[PDB]
Amino acid sequence: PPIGPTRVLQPYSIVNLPPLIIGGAVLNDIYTEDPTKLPIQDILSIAFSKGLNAIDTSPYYGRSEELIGKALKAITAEWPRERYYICTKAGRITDTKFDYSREHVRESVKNSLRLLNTDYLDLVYMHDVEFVETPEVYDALRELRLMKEEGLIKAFGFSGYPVKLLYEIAYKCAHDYVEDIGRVDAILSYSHGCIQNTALFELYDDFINKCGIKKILNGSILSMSLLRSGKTHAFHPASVELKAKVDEVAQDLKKTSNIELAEPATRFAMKRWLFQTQPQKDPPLKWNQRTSIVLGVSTVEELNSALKSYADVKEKDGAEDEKLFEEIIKKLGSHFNETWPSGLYS
Amino acid sequence: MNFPPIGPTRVLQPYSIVNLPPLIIGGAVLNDIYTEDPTKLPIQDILSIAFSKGLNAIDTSPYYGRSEELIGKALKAITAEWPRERYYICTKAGRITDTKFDYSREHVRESVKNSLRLLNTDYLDLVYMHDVEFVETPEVYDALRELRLMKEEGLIKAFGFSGYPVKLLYEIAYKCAHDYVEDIGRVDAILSYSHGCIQNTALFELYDDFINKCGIKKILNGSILSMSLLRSGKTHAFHPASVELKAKVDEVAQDLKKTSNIELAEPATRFAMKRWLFQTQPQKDPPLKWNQRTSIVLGVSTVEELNSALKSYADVKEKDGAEDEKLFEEIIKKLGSHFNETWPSGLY
Amino acid sequence: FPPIGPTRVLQPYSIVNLPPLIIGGAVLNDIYTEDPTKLPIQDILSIAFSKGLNAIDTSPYYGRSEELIGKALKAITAEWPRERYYICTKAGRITDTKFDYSREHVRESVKNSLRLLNTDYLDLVYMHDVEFVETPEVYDALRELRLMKEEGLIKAFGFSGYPVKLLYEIAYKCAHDYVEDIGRVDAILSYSHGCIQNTALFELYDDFINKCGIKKILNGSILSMSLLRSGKTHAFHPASVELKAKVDEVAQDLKKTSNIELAEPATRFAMKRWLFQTQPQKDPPLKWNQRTSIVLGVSTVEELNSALKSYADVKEKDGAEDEKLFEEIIKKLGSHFNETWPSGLYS
Amino acid sequence: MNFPPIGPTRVLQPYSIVNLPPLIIGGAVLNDIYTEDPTKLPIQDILSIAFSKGLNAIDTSPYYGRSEELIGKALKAITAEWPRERYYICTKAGRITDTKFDYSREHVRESVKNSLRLLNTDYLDLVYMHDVEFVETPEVYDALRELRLMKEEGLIKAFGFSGYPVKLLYEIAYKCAHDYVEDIGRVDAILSYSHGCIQNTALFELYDDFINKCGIKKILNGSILSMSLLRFHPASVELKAKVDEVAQDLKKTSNIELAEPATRFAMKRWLFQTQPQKDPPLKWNQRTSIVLGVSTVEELNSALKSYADVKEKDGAEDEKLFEEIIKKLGSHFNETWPSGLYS
Repeated sequence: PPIGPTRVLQPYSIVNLPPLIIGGAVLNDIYTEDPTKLPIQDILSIAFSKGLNAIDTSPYYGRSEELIGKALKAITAEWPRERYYICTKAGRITDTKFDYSREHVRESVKNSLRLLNTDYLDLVYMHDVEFVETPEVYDALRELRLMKEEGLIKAFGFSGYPVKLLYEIAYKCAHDYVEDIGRVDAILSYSHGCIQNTALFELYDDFINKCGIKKILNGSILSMSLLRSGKTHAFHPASVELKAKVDEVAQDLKKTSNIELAEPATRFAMKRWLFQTQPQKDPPLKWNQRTSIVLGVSTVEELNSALKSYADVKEKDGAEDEKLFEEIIKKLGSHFNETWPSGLYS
Repeated sequence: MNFPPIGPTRVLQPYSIVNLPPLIIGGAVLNDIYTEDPTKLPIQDILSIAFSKGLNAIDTSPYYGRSEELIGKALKAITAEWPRERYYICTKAGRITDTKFDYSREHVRESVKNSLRLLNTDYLDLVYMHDVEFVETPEVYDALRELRLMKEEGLIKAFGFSGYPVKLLYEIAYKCAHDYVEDIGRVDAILSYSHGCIQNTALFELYDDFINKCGIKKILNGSILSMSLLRSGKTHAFHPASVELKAKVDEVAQDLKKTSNIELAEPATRFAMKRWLFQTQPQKDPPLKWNQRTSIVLGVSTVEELNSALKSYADVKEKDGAEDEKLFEEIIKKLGSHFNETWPSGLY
Repeated sequence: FPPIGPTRVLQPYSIVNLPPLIIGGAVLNDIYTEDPTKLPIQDILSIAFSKGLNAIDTSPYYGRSEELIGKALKAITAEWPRERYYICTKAGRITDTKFDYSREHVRESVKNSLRLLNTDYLDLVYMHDVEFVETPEVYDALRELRLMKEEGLIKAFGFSGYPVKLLYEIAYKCAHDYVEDIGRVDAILSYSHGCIQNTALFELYDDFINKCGIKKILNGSILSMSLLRSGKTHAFHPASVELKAKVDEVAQDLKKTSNIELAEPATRFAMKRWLFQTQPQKDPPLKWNQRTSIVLGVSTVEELNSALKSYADVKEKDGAEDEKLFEEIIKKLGSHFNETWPSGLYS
Repeated sequence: MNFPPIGPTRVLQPYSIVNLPPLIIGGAVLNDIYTEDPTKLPIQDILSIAFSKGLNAIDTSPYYGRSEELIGKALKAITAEWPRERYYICTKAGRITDTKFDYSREHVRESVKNSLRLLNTDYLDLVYMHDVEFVETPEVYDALRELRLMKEEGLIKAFGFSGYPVKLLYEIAYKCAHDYVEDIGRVDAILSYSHGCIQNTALFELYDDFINKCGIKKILNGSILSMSLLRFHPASVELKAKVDEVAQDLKKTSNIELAEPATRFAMKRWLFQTQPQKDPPLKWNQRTSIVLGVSTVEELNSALKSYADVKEKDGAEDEKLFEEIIKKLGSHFNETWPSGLYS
């Protein structure tokens, strides 16, 4: 079942990014090296046809931009540029390297425009803002704001892990820096909108109303594959005890119930974020268009599975779901809402 | 020279409608009410100084008589000194007279292209749907959809609407930001009037919900003297206020003109200026800091009134004002049951 | 998951080295080449081959299957030369109701198969669904396959179909009354009789091998044409309404009660009882009985991997909990366990 | 003087070693034992008539002394009337003397090459590993892997092994079909001897298991008179003495020659009764053959006459004589002797 329109709604608004956005990080070189995978142009074209007509990439994702850029040019006939959204980032070059100077932001965004084979991007985030001093974050945002007025980008924002730093940066943009920056169009938060950490859900009204944000994106709804049986996570930043409590709950759900943690943890992030951030009545729930979730889709399996949990959450009673949700959050008990360190911010 | 500029004498880059100056020249002084021979209103003089003093914004509407026509000429007459990129132009659409309202998307786009013609420019900074309480709300949303279009093409930089009942303004603004987020979205600005003065403060209390809940970028407060009702002067022209409130106000006018030799228009102006442009955000101590999300559209008809306005503004931003609060309260007590009294308007 | 077995054709040659899992080629048809989620045929064949599934089963009855697989095989000649894998196909069924077991047509059909599959020899040819023709015609068609085997056009011959007792009659007759002219068939393909809903094949295994002298037996439709599945996924299945209902009642029971998909324990039950428990075993790792194989479709890597996973589990995990579960499914099935449906002309 | 052929006088198509005829000419007679001067034996005359009566098969071994060469000379002599295609040739490998065996993979290949040379042909229908009980069982399986390849190569059409202890033969064949199904597979035929005869019937009670459990296609029964004891024998002295006592009274109390019931019993019980039977005429089970020892053309016609009596003549009075002979045979019935390394 298609989640939404397969075209960019007019009049244009970055609020119209679809409820599910392709996590374009997955389309890297390990992808083009796996004999099992479809050509990127095919996974992109199927996803688009189901209402996932938007991708999130970054220069930090290696050959993603070029690959996605490569694949985009081939589907021009069925999928011209005006049919989809393109989201990209600047500022994180490597796992350790950061340059937020204004010249680079223009360049990196310029480099992205050539690879993605477009003369405009829908959304550019400054990537992972907790890794730099905060005055450098504002000046970078001043650059993106000028790019937006130039018509090179339609919207600008930033991302990062610690959700209160995000609030402080967004707040100041809309207040103390309202001349130079103004409200940012969108923020991307991750691993704070999931069954083990809901701190994004509690801050949603403060982001929309007090920071004037137009659109909030929730990433890592499985917390970098932590909310998943079988230790799908290798070098997760979470503490050992968090990683072991999640492990515990996952096997205890595969053993007594044959339940894979990822499906109730997916439906929970889907339901609380995309629908319940606004008053609901009874199924069928109404999507809150100020929200989207970014998730990888590297197979048609992964895609129809996301499509099914979205449809399940949107259209089914889910009283049983709520009872399952309480138990998981209960079982995690102590480590619910536990965070880890990221960057220079405590 | 005289007074120093209250702000920049240019449109800040990057462009943002919130950079509309704290005070805006209001074009309704040129109407068929408020004078005859408005061709003899010194608009090209007020315009020349006000721009130099950082009031580089004008606000008008085709409803205000020959206003648009006469601003456009005065604007042309000053081009080499004040090129169009140096100031902001706000106009409106949808009201022809006082009983004939046309909110069709066809009339709106014709109205705007005609505004463009009379004001010698290819683009307008901000356009409102005019006095939304007279039209059925479904029409109001349909008219904002066309302004939303005009903004996306680049014919206008910003869009919004105006009207007397503030609670109806909130309902519409809210609907644009939630139910009609796809095809309308948050409006950039609203113009409220006779709700931000010494006789009616209801607008100040709604400030945070307008900005926060409805996502408005900029709120504009007009008729801070309530279409000259708050003038000590005397009785007033086509004013819908009841006899009582008229009779109460001008009683406080002819009171204030016996007891401390003071004209009601002075403290009323200072009152609106302070409560709206500054105290809508936290304020330590003077110098007070302007909340750039606010503006006042001023009824100025002679250069003397313009400089007087620059006066009351500097005094509110720098003075102590503890003595001003005293007189504010006495005015409001003398209003009493007539404080916050409204009159009907439109269909709402 | 790494390969089920060798990725070559063992020497000396023997039809009993057909791998434990064999690609069912029916689904490699039009509705495949058109599907955008589907890989190209040449790849899914290459991927399955490299995991030890280096055998394809197909049939002129399967539409364009033979042509499409035949092209796909030409494409991967460099990494997968003809000698690296097995080709099995069939003959004698042309449409869903038109059969032709005539010796002349049997030879036409096989020579067509070789053309379509870009090879000069086929590993195995069956006569398709023997129950639809008068038995005498079966043996005359088998004589022709025995001749094509003699002539080296095929490495092995046999027949396929649904009533397992008729399959036994036929194979026994070839090894006895017609020993001079036919002799033991190499192989038979049985289907819907080697699954959790019908084990009749499992019980006749030793008679087929010992009394009839068959060297290799194939079990297909281990989910009974997607009947052993929660999805009510069967197309136009011939099973009675009572059995269909009883199967789906169980399918929804296992979903509600234990969040179990019937097809997983059903697939594990088929693979363990057939590929392993047809010969003595000890504790895991279980030893595959090379006289057996299963024909399963694998049109996606997900299906391939799922298949590979169920094989690895049955082969190396304890399966004590499996056995308790298998018994629950079987008693839940009740009187519908081992129920058949009519097919062809046979009693 | 004639009697019809006992069966086809060509090689049936499709080819199958199950079509080895019910009686096969045993070339062990051309041995250095069993007659002095092998050149005397009228092998050309014996073969000429045998092929015409449908005994279109001969069995030999390098171990049989000059058997192969003289059989090879004789067959080249009749290649006009009998070309290679109309008859079957079987032979053996691995046994060189009464004590020397070479089951080495490379010798097995040399012996077959020599066999093909002597017998003047490019292929052989069947090759046996000879008398397996004398070599360590691992060596047997390796030699059969060689024969399995020579079969794939087309040098031979079928392969098996031979020997005395029948339960060892079951042991090897069962393993070839199960443990070693990948590089050997089921063997085509085995040849047993001295266990399918009036003094020993062990072969008859294993027939079903050889065919059904080992998947063997064809089983041959040799020395139905058990190396002419019933007419350097490894038989115990007591065993031969007891057979004489049974032969003496037979040659006196009824004036019957023990070899003639012993021969008909071996034919009936093996070529016919190994499948269900009823009223004559009897139906030869094609999974069986007997390898005869015939040294004159008379002997050949006598055996062919025995075949027809068992196949037709009632034989109620055959059964009575059979079961009296096993009665008279006493405790020695089913007795065996030692052979090689087995047990």
